[PDB]
Amino acid sequence: HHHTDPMVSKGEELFTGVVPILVELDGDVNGHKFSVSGEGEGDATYGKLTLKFICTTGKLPVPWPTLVTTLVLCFSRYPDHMKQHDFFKSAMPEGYVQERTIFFKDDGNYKTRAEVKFEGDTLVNRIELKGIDFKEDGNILGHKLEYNYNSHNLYIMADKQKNGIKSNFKIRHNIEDGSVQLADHYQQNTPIGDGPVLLPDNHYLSTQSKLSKDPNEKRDHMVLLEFVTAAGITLG
Repeated sequence: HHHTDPMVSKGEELFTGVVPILVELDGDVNGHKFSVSGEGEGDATYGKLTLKFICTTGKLPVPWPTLVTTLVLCFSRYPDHMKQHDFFKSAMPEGYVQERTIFFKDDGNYKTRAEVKFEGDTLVNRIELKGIDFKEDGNILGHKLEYNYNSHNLYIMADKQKNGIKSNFKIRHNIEDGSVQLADHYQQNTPIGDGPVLLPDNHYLSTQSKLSKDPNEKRDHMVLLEFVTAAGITLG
């Protein structure tokens, strides 16, 4: 948190120690309305997130794995030599908008808009999700995805004209028959505040996600362990 750049110091300062997280999603997929509420904690020092999500409207009409990317990259571990490149922390506490279109190959798309900001000491992720053009027989509304996730690298590019970042990446979801469902993500992030942000050189976030269940939980839910580390700029 002792850094030579006071702009870095201000961001690092806010993410020193364990930060409580609240997640709120309102969704509509092919006219199925649903809400998700999430709580847990982030430790940017280790790039570690632990979250439990509950569907507060009853049964989730889509498989949990499809919402992992939607349901907080400000908890990524940036190596010391890369902290000038951390757009996500530099946007805080006023926060950032995260907008995505997710194309499910041979199926529907998700459109998502999220505000990620601090309410007091709490980091909040407030999401609107719209899904259209899904098949009723398909892998998503048909619940044919396995309850698991895989290692994945995001490439991060600056958008100088938007004072933000953009990324374009593929998620592979395991289908129960051994096949895969591809999900093409398009992502843009823009600051909420008017102050300056750090615009990064091209680099990547390495992600690792583990899904589990709370054996005592009767509500429809997901437990999520994520590790996210930045890489791809060398020190020497």
